[PDB]
Amino acid sequence: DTTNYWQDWTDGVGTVNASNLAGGQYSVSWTNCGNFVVGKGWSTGSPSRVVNYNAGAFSPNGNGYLSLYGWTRSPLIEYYVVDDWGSYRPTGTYMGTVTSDGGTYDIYTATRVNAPSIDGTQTFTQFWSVRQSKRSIGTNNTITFANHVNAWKSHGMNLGSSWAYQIIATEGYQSSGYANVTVW
Repeated sequence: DTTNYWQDWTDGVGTVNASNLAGGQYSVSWTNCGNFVVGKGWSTGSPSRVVNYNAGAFSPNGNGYLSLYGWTRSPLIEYYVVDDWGSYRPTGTYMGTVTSDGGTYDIYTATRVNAPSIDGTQTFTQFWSVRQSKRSIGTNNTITFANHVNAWKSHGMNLGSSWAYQIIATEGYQSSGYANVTVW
């Protein structure tokens, strides 16, 4: 189940240089970005996928995230399993916790109103698992996504029936930084 998909999306604000390197590896350098989502993974997500990564570097100067990230449709859901962040730890409405792969994660919901999405301007829902402390960087890290899917289900956070991409994403917001990550 090695990676099959490369994502290099930016809103075109500031400079985001993303490199599609061999296999599951990518890098990104950014200066004064708006928003971007870069990473590697799978063009069709699975609720049972076991994802592995090693972030050789993850050094946001300000707001960036390193997450398992993807979308469903029917309904439209943007989801995150956040292992590392910079200056800002993302939150929403608290639902409970899930303990997986050595971490305890807070579970949040949020609504995004007429906001940017995979289908342009849409009102959609976010499902979050946010680690309570930053995960180690430069280590081989597993995200057992079924644990998060099943924890989310227990709070009525059911994913949509149509799966879009599923990646280990570096995301920045009004920040600068560097990352270098290998996914498998």
